[PDB]
Amino acid sequence: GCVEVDSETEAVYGMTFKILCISCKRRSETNAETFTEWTFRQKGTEEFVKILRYENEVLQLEEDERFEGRVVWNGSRGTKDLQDLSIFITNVTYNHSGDYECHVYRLLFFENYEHNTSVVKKIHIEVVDKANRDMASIVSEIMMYVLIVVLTIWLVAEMIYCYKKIAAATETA
Amino acid sequence: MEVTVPATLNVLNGSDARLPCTFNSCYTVNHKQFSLNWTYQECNNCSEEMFLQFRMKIINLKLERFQDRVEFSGNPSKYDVSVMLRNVQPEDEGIYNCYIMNPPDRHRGHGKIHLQVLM
Amino acid sequence: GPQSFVHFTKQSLALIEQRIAERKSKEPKPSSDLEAGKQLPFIYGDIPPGMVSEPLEDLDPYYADKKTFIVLNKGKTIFRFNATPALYMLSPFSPLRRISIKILVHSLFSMLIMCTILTNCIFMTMNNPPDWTKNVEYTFTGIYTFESLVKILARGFCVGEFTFLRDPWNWLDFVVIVFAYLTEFVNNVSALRTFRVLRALKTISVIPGLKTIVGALIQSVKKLSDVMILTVFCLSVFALIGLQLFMGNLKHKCFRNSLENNETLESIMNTLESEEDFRKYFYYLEGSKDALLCGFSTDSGQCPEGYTCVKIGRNPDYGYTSFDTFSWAFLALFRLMTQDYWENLYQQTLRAAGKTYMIFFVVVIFLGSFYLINLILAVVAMAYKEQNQANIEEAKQKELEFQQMLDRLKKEQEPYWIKFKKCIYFIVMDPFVDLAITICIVLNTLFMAMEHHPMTEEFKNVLAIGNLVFTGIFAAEMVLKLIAMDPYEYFQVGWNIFDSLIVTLSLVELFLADVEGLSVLRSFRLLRVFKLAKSWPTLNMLIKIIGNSVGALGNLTLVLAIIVFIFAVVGMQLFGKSYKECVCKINDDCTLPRWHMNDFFHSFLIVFRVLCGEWIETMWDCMEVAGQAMCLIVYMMVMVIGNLVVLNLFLALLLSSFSSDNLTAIEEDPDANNLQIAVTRIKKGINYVKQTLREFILKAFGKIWWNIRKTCYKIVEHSWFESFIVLMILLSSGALAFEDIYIERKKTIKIILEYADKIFTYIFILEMLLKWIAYGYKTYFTNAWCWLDFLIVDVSLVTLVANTLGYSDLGPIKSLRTLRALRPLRALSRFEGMRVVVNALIGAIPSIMNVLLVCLIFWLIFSIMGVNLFAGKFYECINTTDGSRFPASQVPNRSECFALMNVSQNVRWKNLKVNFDNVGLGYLSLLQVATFKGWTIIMYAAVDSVNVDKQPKYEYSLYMYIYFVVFIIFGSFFTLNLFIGVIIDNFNQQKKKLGGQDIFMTEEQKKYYNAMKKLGSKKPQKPIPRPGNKIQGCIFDLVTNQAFDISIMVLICLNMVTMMVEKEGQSQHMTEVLYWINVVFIILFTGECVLKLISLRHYYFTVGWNIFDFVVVIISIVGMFLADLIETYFVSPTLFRVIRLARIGRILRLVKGAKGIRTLLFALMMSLPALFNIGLLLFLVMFIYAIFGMSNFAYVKKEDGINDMFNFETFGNSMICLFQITTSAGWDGLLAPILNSKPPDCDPKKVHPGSSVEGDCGNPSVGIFYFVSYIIISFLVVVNMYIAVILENFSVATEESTEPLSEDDFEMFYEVWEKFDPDATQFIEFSKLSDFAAALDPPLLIAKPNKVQLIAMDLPMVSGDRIHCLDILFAFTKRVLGESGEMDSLRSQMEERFMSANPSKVSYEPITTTLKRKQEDV
Ligand SMILES: CC(C)CCC[C@@H](C)[C@H]1CC[C@H]2[C@@H]3CC=C4C[C@@H](OC(=O)CCC(=O)O)CC[C@]4(C)[C@H]3CC[C@]12C
Ligand SMILES: CC(C)CCC[C@@H](C)[C@H]1CC[C@H]2[C@@H]3CC=C4C[C@@H](OC(=O)CCC(=O)O)CC[C@]4(C)[C@H]3CC[C@]12C
Ligand SMILES: CC(C)CCC[C@@H](C)[C@H]1CC[C@H]2[C@@H]3CC=C4C[C@@H](OC(=O)CCC(=O)O)CC[C@]4(C)[C@H]3CC[C@]12C
Ligand SMILES: *[C@@H]1O[C@H](CO)[C@@H](O[C@@H]2O[C@H](CO)[C@@H](O)[C@H](O)[C@H]2NC(C)=O)[C@H](O)[C@H]1NC(C)=O
Ligand SMILES: *[C@@H]1O[C@H](CO)[C@@H](O[C@@H]2O[C@H](CO)[C@@H](O)[C@H](O)[C@H]2NC(C)=O)[C@H](O)[C@H]1NC(C)=O
Ligand SMILES: NC1=N[C@H](O)[C@H]2[C@H]3O[C@]4(O)O[C@@H]([C@@H](O)[C@@]2(N1)[C@@H]4O)[C@]3(O)CO
Ligand SMILES: *[C@@H]1O[C@H](CO)[C@@H](O)[C@H](O)[C@H]1NC(C)=O
Ligand SMILES: *[C@@H]1O[C@H](CO)[C@@H](O)[C@H](O)[C@H]1NC(C)=O
Ligand SMILES: *[C@@H]1O[C@H](CO)[C@@H](O)[C@H](O)[C@H]1NC(C)=O
Ligand SMILES: *[C@@H]1O[C@H](CO)[C@@H](O)[C@H](O)[C@H]1NC(C)=O
Ligand SMILES: *[C@@H]1O[C@H](CO)[C@@H](O)[C@H](O)[C@H]1NC(C)=O
Ligand SMILES: *[C@@H]1O[C@H](CO)[C@@H](O)[C@H](O)[C@H]1NC(C)=O
Repeated sequence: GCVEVDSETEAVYGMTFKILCISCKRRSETNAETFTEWTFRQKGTEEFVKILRYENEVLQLEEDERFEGRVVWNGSRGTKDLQDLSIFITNVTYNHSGDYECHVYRLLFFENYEHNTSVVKKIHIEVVDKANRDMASIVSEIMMYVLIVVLTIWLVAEMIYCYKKIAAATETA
Repeated sequence: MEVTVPATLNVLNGSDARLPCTFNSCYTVNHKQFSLNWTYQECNNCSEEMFLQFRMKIINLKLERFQDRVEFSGNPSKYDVSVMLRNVQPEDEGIYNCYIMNPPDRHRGHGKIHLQVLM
Repeated sequence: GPQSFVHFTKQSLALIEQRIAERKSKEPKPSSDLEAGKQLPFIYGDIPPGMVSEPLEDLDPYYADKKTFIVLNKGKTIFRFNATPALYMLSPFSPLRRISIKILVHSLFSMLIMCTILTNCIFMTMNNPPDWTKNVEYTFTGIYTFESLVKILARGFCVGEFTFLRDPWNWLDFVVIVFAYLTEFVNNVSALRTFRVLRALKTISVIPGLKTIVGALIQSVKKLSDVMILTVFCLSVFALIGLQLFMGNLKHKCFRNSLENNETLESIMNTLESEEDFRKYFYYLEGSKDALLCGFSTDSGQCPEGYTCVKIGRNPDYGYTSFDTFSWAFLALFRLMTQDYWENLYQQTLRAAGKTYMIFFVVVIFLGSFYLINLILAVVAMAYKEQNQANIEEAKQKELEFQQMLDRLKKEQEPYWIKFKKCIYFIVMDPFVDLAITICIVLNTLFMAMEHHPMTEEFKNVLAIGNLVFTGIFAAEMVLKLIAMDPYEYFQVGWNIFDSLIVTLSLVELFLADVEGLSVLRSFRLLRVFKLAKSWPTLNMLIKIIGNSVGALGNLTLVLAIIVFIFAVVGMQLFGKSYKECVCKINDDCTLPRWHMNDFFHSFLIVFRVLCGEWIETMWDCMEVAGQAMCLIVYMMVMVIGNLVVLNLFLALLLSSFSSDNLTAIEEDPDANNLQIAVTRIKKGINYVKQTLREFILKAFGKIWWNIRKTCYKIVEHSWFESFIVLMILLSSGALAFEDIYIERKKTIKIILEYADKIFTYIFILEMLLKWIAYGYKTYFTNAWCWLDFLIVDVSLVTLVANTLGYSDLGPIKSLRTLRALRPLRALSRFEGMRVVVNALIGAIPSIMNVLLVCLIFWLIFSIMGVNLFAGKFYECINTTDGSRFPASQVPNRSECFALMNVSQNVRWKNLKVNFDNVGLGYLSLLQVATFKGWTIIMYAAVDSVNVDKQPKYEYSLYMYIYFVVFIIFGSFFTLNLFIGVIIDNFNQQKKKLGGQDIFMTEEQKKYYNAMKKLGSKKPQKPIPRPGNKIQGCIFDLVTNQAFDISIMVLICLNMVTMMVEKEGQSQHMTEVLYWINVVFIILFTGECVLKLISLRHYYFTVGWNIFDFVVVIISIVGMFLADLIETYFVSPTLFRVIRLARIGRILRLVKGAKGIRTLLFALMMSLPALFNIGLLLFLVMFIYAIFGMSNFAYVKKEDGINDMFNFETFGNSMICLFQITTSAGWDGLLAPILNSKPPDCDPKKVHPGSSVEGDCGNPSVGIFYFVSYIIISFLVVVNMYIAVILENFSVATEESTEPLSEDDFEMFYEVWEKFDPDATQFIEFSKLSDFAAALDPPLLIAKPNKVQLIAMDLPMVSGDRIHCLDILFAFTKRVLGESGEMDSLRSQMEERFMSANPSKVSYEPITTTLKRKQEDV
């Protein structure tokens, strides 16, 4: 079951990073022959230059010294019906901050019909120096601790209330 | 195949003679496969002359004996393969046959009309 | 007059004549027991041998005056006649007429006709008889003419009253004789031969007892009128709804975008007509005959790229599945009502129009299908029970009448071999030998069961020796008893015959070198456990049921059979040739399909299949080959009549058996059960051994704590605490609906839920701690609910600890994580509704388990037989590309299949994946056959079986269909009877225990139920006062006339007929016309409202029906205005149709007049609360199963039933699939893709982009448990419980004639008491009782003679022949009021209020009663 997820937008310097590009098909049962290009412009420029082309089952890499090496296909394996075009950078540098493009060209096959189709996916990547914990996670954890504490305090309070009243009614009889 | 025709058709000389022929074939009429041959013989033991045929479409053979007086007058999709003989002449008297194949229906149909020309 | 027998003479005839004439000139019911056709009363004793079979004078006095004469047979059978000259030609003494009457009532003559009928029936079933059979046909018609004549030559044609044509049954054979001679001289020949099938019907008028049964069936039908009307009404309303919502939706197809030659859609759609053509433009899904559907919404099915959704072409299923016109919509909804292949229509509709409309199907299935079917069941059961209570009453009262008349007749009359035989007979000890042989046979069976397909030679030979030693023991025990008894003694008990047959078959199969299908008898030997007496009560229940089926209710079974035969032969006569000829319509190879009517056998199979609930698919093919009309007529008749007779038989068996066991009495077995004797013996023995071993072993050798407890106990019972906990439960359960295959996309929510899980765990742990502190362990762990919550929180805590510690993903921990799906179970202890339903279900689990066990043994027999017949015979060498079983001309055996695999590529020698390879898969296949879901595929594989490794051939067996027919008849019919029966007999004991109260309603709901039942009252209020303003008075006296309401009703019917005439793509002109007609109708009814509102000024809102009328007027006007407003300002098709839906309200007013439909709908309204609780429980279970599914089957392959939509991937899709199979529809389709678990079927290394899970194979054990458990739970709840609910609410409603009322007139009782008891001692004499009861006024008046009624009231009597005043008072008030429940409630108050006023108990001791005292006198 193909599920179109989207990539992360922050890579940690000096590490490796997997860019996502998942382009499902409308109907899973049809046959396809997918091939894909990727293009990227380093932040601070306006020109999408090609970097890699994955065709058949062999990846072809351009001579962009930013990506000479350091890049490996991590999409689908030996199928010719790719349906997943993620790539994987190794040894992330600072030059890899910019806008990435994932062109998907897919030729569908029918009874007496062949419809080439195209879909483009755009990704924006920023390289940082230290992995920042996402705001959602920190906010959620803080709210969790807060909820735990407030519920505990409510209970303690209720108990002391009912407890003093119960001790009173105990001493009355 | 049930083919409905009048066994005898009596027509006045000079009038138009519709030779009615319908056939009860359950299968739908596929014009790319349906076959009709309308032949004419003078007697039961005489030679048949094909004068109209539905092969893909209506083919009128324009036999000299009929001049240009033969017309198709049916509708195959409605199971009607009738023909029209305009301005009937005495020499038109004889036997006319409607042959019908409606694939994939197995059986071939045959209607036979004895046309008589009255004064 | 035991000696009143007189030959009909001429002089006596003249006497009768003159007598009737004189009486008429001067100017009662006949004795039904002397009616002709019955048997002569024994009081007449034997007949003189000279009087039998001779014209005798009439015995009945009622006919003694009329002109008649009676003749009796040698079987004491009364035969009335007419003494008028037959055709004014023959006297009752004419020799011709004399011998005519002689032979007509002759035993040989009657039997002759039966044999003729039977052999003619046998002849009818040959599709293409040889020529000579024409002579036999002439023989048949000659015999029929002869028998008809001899009857006319006795009773005359119409010249009298007891005449041939008088009995309607003679009309049949009369018109048969007519056809018999019209058909040969004067001449559609396939439609005339069928008419002779009425000769088959002729059996009903010859077999003794069939006329009675068909009369019973007719009387049962005549009571189904209102239900049929209501069914038509609901189907029509829902059909208008469907016509509004889905009109022209099923025409959607995915049309390709890029077209060549500058062509458009129209230029194409009129130039192609063939499958291979439509496959070039529309998208067809690999092996389908229809184009794939689509939709414009976002939740509809998608088209691939290069294909756009468009509305064109024909509907699916040759065009017979559609909501285009009203007739097709009505057909589709009738199909939804009976749930025949509904799931396919369900899927098609949801694909075209979107998932949301699921709501439509939900309501139709619950409110329509389930409700109307149960209504039919209830009415049929009620009619049957009424008529059968009447019949048993008549039988018993006439047996007492026979006793009375018998008493009236009585009062009017007033060497070494022998001693050795006796030395062996010692060992016939019932509690020893019988037990021993029962044990061995059970072992044998188990040993046989171990049979399975791929077997080593060792296992085989071992089994063989086992069947040798068991045969030996059985034969050995046979001959011993054979000699200790001898034939007269031995051959009287049925089981001795059983065992004899068993050992004979065993030995004959022992010697025979050859193997035969007698293995079946081998397997049957297991029936021996039936010889285990009543001790197992349910097995005796099953055998008694079968006996009643072939015993008491035998005539009904026979009728079903005849009916099936008649329908099979009429179908064969009408449709056979058509199937043979125009075959290439319903098949692509011009070969007969799997189901047809070309010969008698397959026709019978089709009829049997229809009765089993599947009728639509065969009908489609029939409609294609024959004409629509004829086919519809035949199948509709079959459907209705066959299902009616099926329900009658089912309910007869059920009711008879269970209510009789309710009514039966002492049945202690003649012989103490050997088992019981032995068990006492073995229990005594084991206790003795216990005591001896015990003896052998002995001889060989401070306040703060209570404050805390009280406080926390005050906490966990406050309302706030429970409400908060329930809120937490709902939140925690809903948080499970988000973990689907798309959770990875939505990252935030993922993290939020991951964190909230910890909060929920902490809260529930705190709650459990408080529970412990407040209740303590002894109070806590003795609750079921607290145990459940403890287990759930335990698994959550374990998942948590492991996770935090860090060794998560340690194998089984990941599997244990899936138990989070149980968290919803914490809601069962919170909602009182689910609690009561669950309680009832648990209370019933014992009985369920007993009947389940009984079924498991019985199914074991069929499973072993199937293993013997079909083990490993289902393999086939198919072409994997298109799934075609290779022709078997090539590839004859398995060896060649492998050769082709070597040579070719896409061929594969595959099994069936649900088969009879062993007893487990045997059980599974039998379940699929018993639910009729999935069977077809199993059966076809079966009838094609050749041998173990040989390639199957097309219908090489063709007769194993018999095996499946038999298994259905027993294991799916009788067992369902027993199942349903025990669960309804148990749901009545639960009801009885709590004082006859609804076991499915909580307290608040019981109060609401009583208050709502108080609505079906008949309290007449005052009609509105006529206003004084004559300008309003005229309108008033007009609006309240009955003609006004009649005219309004016919207006509503006309509006309905107007709504019906809509259809797909009608016209513009017709559209405008219909619009203006709707406008006119709106104006008219608005008019009635206004007029009412000017006459009934403020009384128009005192009737709920008038409120409904006001509401529908408002709604209709708003709908019209808003519809035109939308049509102008905006554009929205779906919304426009949804808003036009409002005009249906004007149709719902039709129920206001139908005084019979209101009753049934009131019953539904009564039952709504219980259905609500059951629906809650069902929804909870559905929720739980959905979460497991999403956890487990989210990644299985897409094979069948699992498709793009209808998968288990999200929560919506899972709930949809679960709702589908709640009615068990197509559950085999869902199960099939789970069962594959090895390559090349699946791949355990699938990648699944966007997820870390690998593989697409499911776990067969998990899936089997899942689906089997689910359909069993659904059957346990939504079927049985629903039925029970409605089967009681319907009764309650249809009791409406209720209220019994009268006032305290007792003062008149005391005014009369003083004149006979002047001293006010509260006592009177028995002699004075006869006149006191004659001095009271009505209704307590007892007229002369009071004595006969006064003694039947068995008043208690005090010493001195005196009776108390309260005794006679209660006796008289009972006579007017009857045996009511308040009658005993009042007496408790009347006796207590007297005990409080008169403490002198000594003067009240009763010594005798009036009924006893009169027996002392006599
Ligand atoms: C009373 C219960 C228990 C059994 C009822 C059985 C009937 C439903 C069967 C027996 C006779 C059958 C009928 C035999 C003859 C005909 C005539 C047939 O019409 C024609 O043959 C027309 C021929 C022509 O037009 O040339 C349509 C089926 C029908 C009604 C059959 C319908 C099904 C029938 C009525
Ligand atoms: C080790 C600590 C942390 C937890 C201890 C929990 C126990 C106190 C709970 C768990 C199992 C419960 C027991 C489950 C079973 C029984 C048997 C029960 O007795 C019977 O059921 C008799 C039935 C019969 O005689 O037919 C008495 C309660 C008792 C001891 C329960 C007492 C409370 C127990 C021991
Ligand atoms: C932890 C896993 C691996 C095993 C779990 C086993 C439990 C499900 C079994 C063992 C003890 C059984 C319990 C023993 C005692 C009871 C109390 C019983 O209720 C009563 O006896 C009420 C008696 C009364 O009211 O007089 C209900 C069944 C129940 C919960 C049993 C339910 C099934 C239990 C919990
Ligand atoms: C599907 O689309 C791709 C991309 O538009 C096609 O690739 C192009 O091929 C043409 C020659 O036919 C080249 O001139 C372009 O430069 C290619 N574009 C790129 C950037 O790849 C591809 O041929 C199409 N596939 C089919 C089967 O038609
Ligand atoms: C399996 O089925 C396919 C399709 O029905 C077969 O392929 C066909 O082979 C015939 C020759 O026998 C050709 O005329 C067709 O054009 C083929 N069709 C397709 C779609 O390929 C195939 O031969 C079958 N396999 C075997 C072993 O018989
Ligand atoms: N009325 C039916 N209910 C079943 O759900 C249907 C499925 O099962 C069955 O055996 O074959 C197909 C169809 O004919 C069925 N008919 C047969 O039962 C089926 O769609 C796939 O098998
Ligand atoms: C992708 O590439 C990396 C680097 O070679 C490799 O280690 C990893 O296993 C690959 N992952 C997948 C999903 O193929
Ligand atoms: C990345 O590459 C640089 C340049 O060679 C090197 O200094 C550094 O150690 C590398 N880091 C990793 C994690 O491989
Ligand atoms: C990074 O890119 C800059 C140009 O923007 C180039 O001058 C530099 O050499 C690059 N560094 C590496 C390590 O490739
Ligand atoms: C097809 O389109 C062309 C436009 O270039 C037009 O000239 C031609 O007539 C069209 N053919 C038909 C059959 O309409
Ligand atoms: C299979 O069929 C072939 C026919 O060519 C035959 O030779 C062979 O013996 C058969 N297999 C068996 C097991 O008999
Ligand atoms: C064909 O199959 C056999 C095994 O049954 C194998 O030994 C042989 O080498 C195979 N030959 C081919 C053509 O692959």
